Amino acid sequence: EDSIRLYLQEIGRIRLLRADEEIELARKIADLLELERVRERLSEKLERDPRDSEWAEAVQLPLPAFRYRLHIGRRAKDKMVQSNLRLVVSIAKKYMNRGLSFQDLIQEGSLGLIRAAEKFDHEKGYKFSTYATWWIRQAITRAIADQSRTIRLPVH
Amino acid sequence: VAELIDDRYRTTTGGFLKFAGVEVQKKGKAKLGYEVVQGGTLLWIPEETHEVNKDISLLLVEDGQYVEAGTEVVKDIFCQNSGVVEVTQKNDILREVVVKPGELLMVDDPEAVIGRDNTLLQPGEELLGQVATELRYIQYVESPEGPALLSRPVVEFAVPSNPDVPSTTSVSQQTGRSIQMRAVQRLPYKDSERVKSVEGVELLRTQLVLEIEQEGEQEHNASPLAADIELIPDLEDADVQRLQLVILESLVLRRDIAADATQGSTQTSLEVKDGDTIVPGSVVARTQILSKEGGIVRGVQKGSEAVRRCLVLRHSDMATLNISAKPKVKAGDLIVAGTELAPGIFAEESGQIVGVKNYAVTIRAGRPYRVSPGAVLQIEDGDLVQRGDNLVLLV
Repeated sequence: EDSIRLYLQEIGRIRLLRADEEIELARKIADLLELERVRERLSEKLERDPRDSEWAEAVQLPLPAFRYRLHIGRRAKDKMVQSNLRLVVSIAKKYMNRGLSFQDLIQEGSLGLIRAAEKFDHEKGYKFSTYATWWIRQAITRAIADQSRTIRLPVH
Repeated sequence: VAELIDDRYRTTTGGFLKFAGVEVQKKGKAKLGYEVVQGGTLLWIPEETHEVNKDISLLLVEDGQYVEAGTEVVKDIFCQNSGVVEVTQKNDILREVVVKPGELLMVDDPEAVIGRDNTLLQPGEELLGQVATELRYIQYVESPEGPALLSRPVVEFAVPSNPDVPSTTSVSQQTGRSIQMRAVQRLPYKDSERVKSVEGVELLRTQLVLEIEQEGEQEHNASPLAADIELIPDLEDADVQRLQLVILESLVLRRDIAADATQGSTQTSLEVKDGDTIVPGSVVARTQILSKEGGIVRGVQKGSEAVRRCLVLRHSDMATLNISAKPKVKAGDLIVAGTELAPGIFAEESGQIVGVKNYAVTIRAGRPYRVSPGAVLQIEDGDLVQRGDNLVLLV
């Protein structure tokens, strides 16, 4: 019932990757990302959301292949955020003693992880290790400071 | 054991070793662990090496056309290049880019050496008329976009075995115990390897391994254990360290002064002489012992003293007295005070009278502790008990 470990085991059983491997990704992720903000553009202009079909994109696509494209595009991120897992725990754990709660942290990071996980650009080459970890940290701090105190004070 | 320096057979900044002809095996260790047999023979293409995953995104630094042997910055990276440089899109991105040490070259009418290229070409062999200097690795595949041979300078290297060992006598007791020298040289890899950009300095090392051979024991027991050691002897006239490969059995004994009444005490000798095959076959120790008195020592088990039980007697330890009765009485009987014992008369003892003979008894103490049917006992006859030792219990 370690919980921390009960998750830590398992994440183990997902295995780490390398820039090249995480490059196929990057593209795919973007391929999905932008695609949606089509989906939002078409949203915002109209009916509030394409959110019908192949027209759930204004774009053209043989519809089945759309959902597919979507799947691979975002599956990359899913198969990336988790693909990382460790390191974020190496970060979050630093705040497991700072406050909140090892698990509490882990999440937070995760949140970040995401965000980074996609706001992230393999064109500048250098690995996410010098960028993903940024967003993490951020996320975190904004949690033990956003709460873990039972009287929220100006985080500033 | 010992680690040798050499800047020789070391390589400049990475490179291919298109050597010709040393011998050392796969050997388990075509790797580290080298008996580098024979070499005049080890030629290298020390190169620059810059191998990196990222996209195909940044520099057409290039081959087919070389780019700066000199200090460019490729795909947002450098080199203290020496040469003509190769990409590795193989991956829709790539992973790696190698400056190729050396002059670029210059050709066309490619059949010529593209015809006559696949070999690393030779001084004084010309180009197509154009003489050379080292066993010039020419490009096995004349440069692309047409126009250049390739000529990363090549340097070839030797070894046979072991340079001289100075005024030295590897040695042990050596009566099988074979402690002795061996210069373990060394070389990381082969023809078919291109190394990465700094030095592979090691391609001959002499570490030293100083083995301890033979499997005998009296002298040299611990085949995977009878391990070296090293002090600082020969530190006078020839202060220069010898370096002992000495190995050991340096045992102990205990106190040698732990004298005690009951405890068999302690006196003692060595046998040493410093510097002998442990002085041959060598009976070491002693421990000579007191006795809580001087008297007959029975209850003995001929041999060593794995037991802690031996008499040492006297006329009381084996008690004795006067019988005012006659030259009277008999052998060995385990008196309880006042039985028919100076016969006619009676007195104290519990235990072996051995006799009563001027009326000189021999009447020992040995206490009945009359037991019951039923014990869960402890011990024995003759087992000279130890003070308080917990003898027979009865449940």
